[PDB]
Amino acid sequence: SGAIYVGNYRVVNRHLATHNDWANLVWEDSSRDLLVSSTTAQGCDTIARCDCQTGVYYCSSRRKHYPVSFSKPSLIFVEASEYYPARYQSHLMLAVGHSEPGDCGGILRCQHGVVGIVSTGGNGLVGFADVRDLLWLDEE
Ligand SMILES: CSc1cscc1CC(=O)N1CC(C(N)=O)C1
Ligand SMILES: [Zn+2]
Repeated sequence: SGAIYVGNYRVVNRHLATHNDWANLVWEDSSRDLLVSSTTAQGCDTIARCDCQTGVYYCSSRRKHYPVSFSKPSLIFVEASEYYPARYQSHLMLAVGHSEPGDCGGILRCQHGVVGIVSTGGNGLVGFADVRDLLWLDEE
């Protein structure tokens, strides 16, 4: 589990969105595994606006933050989990790192701010849904 809190937005994995998220929906995209809902309180996270390929992510199944090198956001075919079939997920970045299903939620960050959240993985992989192209998260 986990979310990004920027401005009056809450960014979560679409497959972990709650009823309150769907009832206060701003935007969702199943191909990216992302959903954004509105919040009453302002958040403290800042979104990175950069092309970093190195950063650090949080792994809840190890209670640890790991430094990683990650690929550029791309269209990557994903093994069908409990929420999606085998499929192509867009705007996904891969890195070598431990992950288990509950880890969806964990932030990947660089020196500029939040880069994305954990979304897919396995066998020492972990995939992050990028958010750096969602410029509207910084306004309104
Ligand atoms: C970090 S996800 C992961 C680590 S080991 C196996 C998995 C894969 C998994 O169970 N999925 C991916 C997620 C989705 N986006 O639907 C649900
Ligand atoms: Zn950066």
